[PDB]
Formats: sequence, C-alpha cells, structure tokens
Amino acid sequence: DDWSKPLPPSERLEQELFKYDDIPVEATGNNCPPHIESFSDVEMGEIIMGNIELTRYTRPTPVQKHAIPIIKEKRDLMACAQTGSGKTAAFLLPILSQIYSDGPGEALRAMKQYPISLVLAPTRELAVQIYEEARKFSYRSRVRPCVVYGGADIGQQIRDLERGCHLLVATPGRLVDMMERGKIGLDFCKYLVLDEADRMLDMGFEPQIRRIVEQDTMPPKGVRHTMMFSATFPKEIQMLARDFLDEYIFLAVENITQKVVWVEESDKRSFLLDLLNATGKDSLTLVFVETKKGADSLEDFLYHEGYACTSIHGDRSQRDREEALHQFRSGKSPILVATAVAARSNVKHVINFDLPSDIEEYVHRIGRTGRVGNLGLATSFFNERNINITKDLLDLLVEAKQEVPSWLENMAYEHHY
Amino acid sequence: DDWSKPLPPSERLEQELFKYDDIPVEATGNNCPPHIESFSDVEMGEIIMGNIELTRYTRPTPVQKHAIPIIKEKRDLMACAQTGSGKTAAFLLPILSQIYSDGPGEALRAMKQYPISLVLAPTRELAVQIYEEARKFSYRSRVRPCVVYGGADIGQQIRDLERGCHLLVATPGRLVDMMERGKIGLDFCKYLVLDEADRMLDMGFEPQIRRIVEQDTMPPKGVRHTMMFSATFPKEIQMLARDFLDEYIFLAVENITQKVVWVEESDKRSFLLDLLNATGKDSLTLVFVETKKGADSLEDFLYHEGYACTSIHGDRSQRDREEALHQFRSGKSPILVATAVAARSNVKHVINFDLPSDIEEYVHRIGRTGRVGNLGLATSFFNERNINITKDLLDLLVEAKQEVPSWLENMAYEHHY
RNA sequence: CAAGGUCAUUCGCAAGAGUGGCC
RNA sequence: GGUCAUUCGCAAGAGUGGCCUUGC
Ligand SMILES: [Cl-]
Ligand SMILES: [Cl-]
Ligand SMILES: [Cl-]
Ligand SMILES: [Cl-]
Ligand SMILES: [Cl-]
Ligand SMILES: [Cl-]
Ligand SMILES: [Cl-]
Repeated sequence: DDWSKPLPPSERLEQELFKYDDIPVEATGNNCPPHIESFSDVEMGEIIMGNIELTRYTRPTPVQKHAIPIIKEKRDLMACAQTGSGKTAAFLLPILSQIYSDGPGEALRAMKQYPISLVLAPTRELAVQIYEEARKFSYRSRVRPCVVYGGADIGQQIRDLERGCHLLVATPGRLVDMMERGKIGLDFCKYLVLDEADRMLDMGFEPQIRRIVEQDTMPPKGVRHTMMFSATFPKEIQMLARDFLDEYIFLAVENITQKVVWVEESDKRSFLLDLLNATGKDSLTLVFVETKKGADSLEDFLYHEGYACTSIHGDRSQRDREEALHQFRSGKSPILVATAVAARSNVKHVINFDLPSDIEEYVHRIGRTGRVGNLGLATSFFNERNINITKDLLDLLVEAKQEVPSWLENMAYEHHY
Repeated sequence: DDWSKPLPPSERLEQELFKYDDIPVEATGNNCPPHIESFSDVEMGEIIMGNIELTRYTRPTPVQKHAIPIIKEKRDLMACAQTGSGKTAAFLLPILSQIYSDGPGEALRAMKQYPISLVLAPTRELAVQIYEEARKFSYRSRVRPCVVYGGADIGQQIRDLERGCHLLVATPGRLVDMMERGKIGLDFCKYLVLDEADRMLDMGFEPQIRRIVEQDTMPPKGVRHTMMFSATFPKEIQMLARDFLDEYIFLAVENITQKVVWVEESDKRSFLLDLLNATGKDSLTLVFVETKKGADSLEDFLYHEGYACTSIHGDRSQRDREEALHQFRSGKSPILVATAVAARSNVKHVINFDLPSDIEEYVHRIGRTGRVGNLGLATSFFNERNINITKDLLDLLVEAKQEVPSWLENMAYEHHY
C-alpha cells in the first residue's frame, strides 16, 4: 500500500499514453510562495518526475511556474488563465504528487467509490482531455483516474468507476446523477479544482456545483484544497471564489503590429535615425538596448544628431529616472532609451534596437505600446547575435498573426530543424 | 518509518558534503544482467537520484556500468577491479537504494546496534574514504552510516555507533573488538561487501574475516547479498569467493608507445605510405578506418601502390574474414585494414587512420598491440573532425605517461576549458 | 550581497541525422 | 528486417565557467 513506489512497467501501456499572451503573470496574496523556473525546483517524487520524462514535457508554462508552487504548499488558488496555458498539468502534477506521498489514508486503508480528488469541467471535450493527462501522470502508480460526463452511456461509466476511482474528472450534471445513485461519495475529497468556472457558469451549472460542493458530504474549504480556473474574472466568479476558496492566492495572466528586420550592428544607428525621422509630432518612442553603456552611448549619439531624447537604466538614481520620465512624458524629449529597466504608459512605438536574449523580455517590452485600445507598432532589429531567439520569436509572430519574414523561418530551419 | 521519503534539507550539511585501464570489462555468469550506460537506466529512487545530482556524478565508470545492474538484481559479485575504478559508488548506490525501498524490516521497527549493511576495508584510509561517500548518498535519508577502524580512539567510535548505525564501514580487527564488547550484532546484516580483499589477506586479516563472516550471527550466503572487490585474483581470493559467495557473477577489468599527429584528411594516405615504408621485415600493422567503404577504397589504394594488404569489415562474410585473417597472420599481406569489426593477435603497429568517435573504441583498438610482453606502437591521425575526443584522448595520454603534443592540450583549452 | 537571462563546456533525457557492429 | 552502441544538430533540466541585466 505504498503509493510512492512505482508499479512494474508496461510498454503496451507506454506507447498508448506517450500561450505567449499569458507570460505577464502576477500572483498576490498572504505569504505567496515564489514561482519556480523548472519542474525540478519542486520535489514531486519518483513517479511524477518519471512520467514527466515520458511526456517529453520540457519547461513549465508561465501559469505552471506560479500555480505549481502555490498548490504544493496547499494554498487555495483563484487563477484567471486561458485554454492553452498548461492549466491541467499545473494542478494535476502537485495534487497527484501529494496523493502518492500521503497514500490513501486510514479511512480508505481499512476499506461505491470515494475519490480523493475531484476535477469539475464544463464540457465533455475538456473532461476527457483532463482525464487523458491524468493517466499519463498516474502511469505505474496505484492511483486510478476516472472520467464521467453527460451525453454518453452512463452504464459504461458506472462499470469503470467500480474498478476503482481515486481521482475523478466529471461534468457537473453527470456527477450529481452518480451521487443520487449512490455510486460516488465525496466524504474523502481532499482536492477540488474547478476548470473553466466562467464557462461552467455560462452553461448554467451553478446549481449543480453548489449541490456538489455545499449541500452534500464534501469537506469544507480550509479542510479540502480548492483551485478555481477561469478564462474571465467577472464578479460572479469572484463571489463563487469567496464562497469556495479559503485564504487563497489570486493569480492573473495583440493590437500591436510587429515588424522584424535584419540590421547589422554597424547599421543600427542609421536604421534608427530613419525610424525617428519618420515619427509624428508628439508620438512617444521607446528604444530598448542591451547594456547600460549602450544606452549612454546611444543617447549621446542621438543628441549630437539633433534628436531630443533621454535615457534610463539600472545605475540611474531614482532622481535621474524621474527627470528622464518627466522629459519623456511631457513630450520635450519624446525618445526614451532604456535597458530592461523599463520593461516592467502611452507609447506609440517600441524599437528593439537590440533584441533581448529571452522571449519573455520581448513580451514585456512590446507590452508598453498598443495599450488599452490604441494602435501600437513594435520594430525589432535582428542579426546573427540574435539566433538564440529565432525559434521563439518566429513562433510568437505566427501566433500573433503577424507577417513573418521569409528569411526568418529559413534561419529557424537551418539552425534548429 | 518510510525510508524512501527524503528528510528536510540542510544548507550547512550540504556544502559540508558537496581508470582508462579498466574499460575492457567483461562479466560472466548465469543470467548475468546486462550492463547499463547511465545511472538513469536503473531506478534507484528519489534519494539516490537526488544525491547523485548533488555530487555531480555525470556518467558511470566502466566498473559501475556492470556492477550496479548486477547488485540491483540481488546477485553476488566477484569483481577484480583496482582502486580508482569507482568501486565505492558501484556498491553503495544500489545497496542504499534497496535499503530505502524496503526500509528497516519489521524486526528493527519494534526496537547495541544492528547494521543492515557491513563494508569491510583493509585500512582506515579506505574505511574513512568509503564512509564519506556513504554520507553523501545518505543525505536527507533516515539511513545513518558509521565508520569503525583500528589505530584510533575506540571510545569515540562507540559513542558514534549508539547514535544509530544502519550501514557500517569497518576494518576487520576493530570490528571483532566491537562485537566482543557487545556493541555490534550482525543478525540483520543483509549486505556484505569486502573491499580490497587481496590487501586484507596480505595484511593478515583472514582469521578476523572468517570470524566475522562464518563463526558468528551473520546470515549465510544465499540469504545475505555478498560482494567481493580485489585488485588481483590469486587462488586465495578465489577460494574465499567460493566460500563466501553464492551463484555469483565474475567481473574482470602501459607498455604501448602512443603517438598522436595532426594529419589533414587529404594527407592521410601520404602519411600512411610513409609509416608503411618504415615498417620492418615481418611486422604486422593494423590500420583502423571509420567506414566500410573507407576500408574498401583504402585497400585498393594500397594495392595500386604496391603494398600487400588485406581488409575486413562488418559486411564481409565469415569466409571473406577468414581469408583476410589468413593472409594477415601468415605475413603474406601484413597490413590489415579494418573498421571497428577487428577491435573486439601479435600486432606490432596499430595505426588509427581515422580516430574513433568515443574513447572506448580507441583503447580496444590500441589493445591489439603491445600484448603478451611486447613493445607495441600506436599511431593516431588527428584533425578537426576529431575534436569531439580531444579531452578524453588528452586525459588518457597523460595517465598513460605518454608524450602529449603541446598543440593538443591547447585545443582542449580552447574548446572545453 | 540576493534574482533572472544568454553563451561555452561537461552530463542524463527525447526527436532527428550520420556511422559502426551483431543475427 | 530486427536489436545494440557511438557521434553530430536541436529541444529541455543540473553544475562549472564567462558575459550581461535587474532589486537593495
Ligand atoms: Cl453534465
Ligand atoms: Cl471521497
Ligand atoms: Cl535619487
Ligand atoms: Cl575505486
Ligand atoms: Cl583493524
Ligand atoms: Cl545486523
Ligand atoms: Cl561465409
């Protein structure tokens, strides 16, 4: 009855089983656990780490970087995250990891089915999707996932439950039916997550959810560990979160024309001058560069060429920074040269004089333009010093439905394949 | 009382804690388990895999690649391996891995000290060395190693034991002393390894070893798991192995002048012709090349230049191979051109026309010369295509006390550092 | 003094390419 | 055909190193 010990392998089973808008992400709450950079930063045990290998799962998605460490400290979570941010692994990994570590508990040890974990989904296509990922992370484990949803044969689902159910995925209406039929009890449900809670509300599932969570045998908030996921955060969702969550963490996650052009290092100042000379009366331009001395040298160059500009970087005093922000937003010096210091308001044009080394700085940078309904332009200079970001920038431009330079996908092929 | 679960970390403790002759290696026995290429191919659990990370052990030494899989399948082992082959990790990792997996057993649960594992060493230099390696692999575990040796204060060792001892490292004379004093009992010793058994015999420790292993409470062979390590294998060691081991696996692991020279690809045939033209009357030369058609094209070249040579590679029939070995061994065609097919007798000169991609194939190749008391010569041609083996070949030449080309250690610096 | 990113190398993992060897 | 091993490109993890960027 050790649940941290992996079962004997099975290769037949093995082969059967085996976006960018969400990168500005902030979690706020009491003693919020800091976000991780890799699945290695949390110790989720042999089975979980094993099955992570088998999925070929590489790095944690932005939501996974913040959700996973929150879940592992058994803190409730209200997460506003969209379809495609890696929500499923974000809660399935730490929950199962804890289930392996603790085992089934003396109630189910000295023993209808009692799932230790209940995942509620609005639709059949998402319930099955969550279920399929649960089997991949429960492979070679004694934890058996099940899935239960309306619109299909209830007789076959009943037959699957009786083969054992410790993690249950379900749609609200079909789960209510299984408890009236006395096939499921929630008396030992220590983990409850609600996926796409907004859609679950939109589809009219609140009475079933309140019946599942409040009018029956499920342990209350503070005892059970609760997670809510929803793409939008209207007040209806906030009131359900205050009803269902306890001392929780709030986690929150392209009207911009993006142009990438090839510019050799010795041509960058000339290319910049041409972009500035085509800039309107009082449009503000944000010029991002790599190094503090780069920002210093470039502001002097622009001054000697007759452009009213200013500068800001990490070694600037808070006073020097305020002076630059004054001249910039008064329009007197409408060009601001900055390092990463100014990646994290109403800027019309962001120029990546130097592209950054990682795709996340690129997101933060272009996020200073094209704000709240305005039109924004982001122009980036690219050469051989930037192949380290070829593949991630190409993937981003494709997702953003931006024009992709034909030579850029050619260099992604030639370097990565 | 779960021993697979890691303890809370400890920062202070962490930084407190954190050859090439041995690579022709063969294990023979009944259903001998196959050798591994990485520590990952055997599942030694969270704690072990953890602490391997923390020591930064990257790959298994040749002895480890064969010993570890043998130990994990609970097979006795007689290993002829020298100090410096990674013996300690070879038995410490799988033994501790199993102890974590099984725990202490229901005997020690309901409870002088009873070590589950006893390591016997000839000297305190090796006892302390093994003990320090055991602490690195038992960090954050509930398994406590101890070390006990003559020549030091027995009073301090006694008080270390009663803080708990599950893995005991000891010298024979000081151990028997502890069991006469009733401080150590062997009634639960399921793992026994004897390190440098030859030296232990040389130093006169057989009566103590026979008293420890045969005349007291240690479980007999076939019940306990026994491993013997010794640098030499005289018949005295073999008789001790037949008394102490049960259905065991036998594991067995610089009179060659080695020259490395820079040869561009278009110059190799010219360089080879000069080596052949300086070859004695009835000396046999082995010329190793990379590809089968490389071997074909080179035997044709040597033929059209008037050299009696022959060839062998993987796509040659057993008949074609015997014909080539006939002309080679008779002296009629004293040059044999071969791929790796002939790396694994009385060869005077081995020429690595093409250096191999891995350092293991290199030694197997040079092992065909300088055998049975004969000064052998090994000539290797090197260029840009062989930088992948720069550091392994440089390290090997240094250990072999061979002359190192000054340009070779310079290219190791510029590529790896 | 803390964080993070990139680059070199070492190392385990997958996909891919090339080559070698075994039946 | 089927198995195995090595190397190289890339993806991702850990350490060393170098470089750079931030916070105080
Ligand atoms: Cl439903
Ligand atoms: Cl339950
Ligand atoms: Cl200031
Ligand atoms: Cl050793
Ligand atoms: Cl002694
Ligand atoms: Cl014992
Ligand atoms: Cl034949």
